[PDB]
Amino acid sequence: YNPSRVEAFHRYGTTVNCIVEEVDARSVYPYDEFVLATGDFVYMSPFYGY
Amino acid sequence: QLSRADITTVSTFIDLNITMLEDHEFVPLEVYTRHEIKDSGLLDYTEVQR
Ligand SMILES: *[C@@H]1O[C@H](CO)[C@@H](O)[C@H](O)[C@H]1NC(C)=O
Repeated sequence: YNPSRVEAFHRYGTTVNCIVEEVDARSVYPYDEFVLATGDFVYMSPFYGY
Repeated sequence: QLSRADITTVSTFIDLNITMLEDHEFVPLEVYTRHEIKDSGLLDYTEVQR
């Protein structure tokens, strides 16, 4: 989404697209953190819990 | 007339047993295939960028 056309004026148009994906996570010893298929690091052990 | 096997026979020769070396087949063996080594990395720049 972009703002409608108004002459000699700046306009701001916000777009929010919810996205959900199934990614393959990987982890290595000591398994204290894991990465995702998108290359994002997650600094939490995959087995962390209560 | 008596057969040749009717009299006891003693081997006058010094027997020497020779056992040829049996044929051996070598099968492929790798500790870590090239695919496993590539998969050892936590992240892959090719897959992440794709
Ligand atoms: C092999 O050699 C031995 C002597 O070392 C002999 O007594 C024997 O008859 C030979 N042959 C076989 C089939 O064992």
